[PDB]
Amino acid sequence: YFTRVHKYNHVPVPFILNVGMSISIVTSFVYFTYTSLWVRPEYDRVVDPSKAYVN
Amino acid sequence: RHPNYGVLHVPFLDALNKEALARGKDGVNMGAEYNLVFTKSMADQVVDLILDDVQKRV
Repeated sequence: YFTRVHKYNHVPVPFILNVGMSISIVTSFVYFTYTSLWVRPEYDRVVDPSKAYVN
Repeated sequence: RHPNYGVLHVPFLDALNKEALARGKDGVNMGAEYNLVFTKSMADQVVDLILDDVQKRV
């Protein structure tokens, strides 16, 4: 017998656990991709051509 | 070619253009060529010879 074929041993995920895991993973990915690639304020530039100095 | 951070740098010739226009002189040409003929050395030599003659026969 091939006892690990698709038709055998399917365990559905409870809806509550499915929702909780989905929310957790989506939140984590969104938060990380945001705070890493979007909230990057050290890349600051100032546009002021009058701050040049030539003797 | 990403512009630098901190304080955005101003090209030196732009700064000189602004400076020269502030003092009333003409701005940077950006297209003027060199004086290949009749160089600074030739001009200085001509000045030298006339200065020598005028000083000699003061």
